[PDB]
Amino acid sequence: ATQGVFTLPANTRFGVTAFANASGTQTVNVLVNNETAATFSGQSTNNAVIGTQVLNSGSSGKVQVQVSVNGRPSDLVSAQVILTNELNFALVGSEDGTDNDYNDAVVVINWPLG
Amino acid sequence: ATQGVFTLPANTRFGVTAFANASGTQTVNVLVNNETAATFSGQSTNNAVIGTQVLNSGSSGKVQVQVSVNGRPSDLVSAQVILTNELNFALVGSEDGTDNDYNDAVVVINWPLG
Amino acid sequence: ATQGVFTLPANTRFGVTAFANASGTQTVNVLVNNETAATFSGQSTNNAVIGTQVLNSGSSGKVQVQVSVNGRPSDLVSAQVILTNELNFALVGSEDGTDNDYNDAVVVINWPLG
Amino acid sequence: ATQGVFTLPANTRFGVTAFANASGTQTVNVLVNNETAATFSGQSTNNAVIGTQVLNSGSSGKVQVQVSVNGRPSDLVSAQVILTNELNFALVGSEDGTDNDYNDAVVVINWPLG
Ligand SMILES: CO[C@@H]1O[C@@H](C)[C@@H](O)[C@@H](O)[C@@H]1O
Ligand SMILES: CO[C@@H]1O[C@@H](C)[C@@H](O)[C@@H](O)[C@@H]1O
Ligand SMILES: CO[C@@H]1O[C@@H](C)[C@@H](O)[C@@H](O)[C@@H]1O
Ligand SMILES: C[C@@H]1O[C@@H](O)[C@@H](O)[C@H](O)[C@@H]1O
Ligand SMILES: [Ca+2]
Ligand SMILES: [Ca+2]
Ligand SMILES: [Ca+2]
Ligand SMILES: [Ca+2]
Ligand SMILES: [Ca+2]
Ligand SMILES: [Ca+2]
Ligand SMILES: [Ca+2]
Ligand SMILES: [Ca+2]
Repeated sequence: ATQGVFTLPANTRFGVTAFANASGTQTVNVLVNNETAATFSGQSTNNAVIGTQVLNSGSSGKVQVQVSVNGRPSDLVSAQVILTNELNFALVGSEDGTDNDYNDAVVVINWPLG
Repeated sequence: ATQGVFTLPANTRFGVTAFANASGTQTVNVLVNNETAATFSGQSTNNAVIGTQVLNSGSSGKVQVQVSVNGRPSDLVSAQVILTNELNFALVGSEDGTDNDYNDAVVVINWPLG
Repeated sequence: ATQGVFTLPANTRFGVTAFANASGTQTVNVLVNNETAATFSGQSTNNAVIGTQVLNSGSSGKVQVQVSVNGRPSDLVSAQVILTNELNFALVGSEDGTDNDYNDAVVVINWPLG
Repeated sequence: ATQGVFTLPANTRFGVTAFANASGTQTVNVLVNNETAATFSGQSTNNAVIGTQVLNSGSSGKVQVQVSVNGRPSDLVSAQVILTNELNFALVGSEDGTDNDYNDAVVVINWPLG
């Protein structure tokens, strides 16, 4: 099934944070309404925060995470969890290889902020 | 119910990252086997990362997050989610005041790394 | 934090299903817009499905789960998970005693249906 | 990503319950250590319970859920959620058609019991 695609409340600020855990350079692209809004790149096998940014969900609320390693798309997993009916996390894992740890790039989206 | 307490696989490296969304300084303590292993503090109303670190779960695997603001422990909410039976997230939200947004300090624990 | 309260899409059918795992008779009450819409009850230490029902979330979409044992309110834990941005589960555990297994009555809410 | 595969604690009872929301008969197979341990069949567009059972996770703790409709394997989505470090839910959705509602057979696994 489609993964790494979330519908947020419209015109709402959210945080997006990417972590790396692989030998190869991870490229994370965050798209809002089908247009790239942040990009982070880096290599780490120690969960380096390769980028964090505050974005606005815009008119559509559509947020999509894509991950690649030197041009090759990684396979994604994702889900959303809501705590106390108020606190939202959208979670992405990605796999660039064969070991299926799905941690090669890890992306966490959180809202609301402030 | 108890919140902010997670059993990790023993002797496993994990990532812990905290964000702030509140007027007051957040202090985040991360305990491993009931001893403080990391402490983060900072202030942001824009989801700033107030700390990130890699720790080991130790012999017991017992990890606990506690949050203090303005001299008092915040009310916690938490859950653990596992994606594709491989990728683990331990998620914590906290409330230091009256509005119940639960985002005042947000803590993300992830494993495995590497 | 408040637990057992979920905001569902307005005017939308959902399934609610309750399981029992305790020596005492569980009573599960499902409130829609602050009014009892369903009540399930039974006694099992083997996950008996003490009730299942389809309800409509109504104009507000507010849904609350309350559990009691021998006329005493059980402590609740809850969260909502969303799969592939489309499939929703609202999850409730409850504790009636001292062992903190939180499985004494378990309630699963699922939408959409059809 | 592989979906509908869960590692449970070894030799532990768990509940498995399946619901149907589709025009076609859903067949749900539950495998423990790669051997079929339960099979549920049924048809409903109203979230009817097509089966419920308690099974033992065995020496491996490997549990896999498979869903088919008239012999055709359904695409799965899944996750595991743990509340208060105690109560576990393994959640599965499936899609047999083109509408991607992923509720055609919904499977809920829960543990511990008792
Ligand atoms: C070559 O494999 C890549 O790098 C390794 C060090 C591991 O992080 C593995 O998960 C990843 O897919
Ligand atoms: C008396 O304690 C109650 O019954 C027992 C059989 C257990 O299921 C326990 O979790 C429950 O709280
Ligand atoms: C033919 O399509 C199947 O039956 C319909 C009644 C819907 O439940 C749909 O989601 C399902 O895939
Ligand atoms: C700016 C405000 O600061 C504190 O009062 C928080 O509890 C609120 O949620 C908000 O972040
Ligand atoms: Ca990998
Ligand atoms: Ca890796
Ligand atoms: Ca607050
Ligand atoms: Ca706040
Ligand atoms: Ca109990
Ligand atoms: Ca019990
Ligand atoms: Ca369908
Ligand atoms: Ca359907």
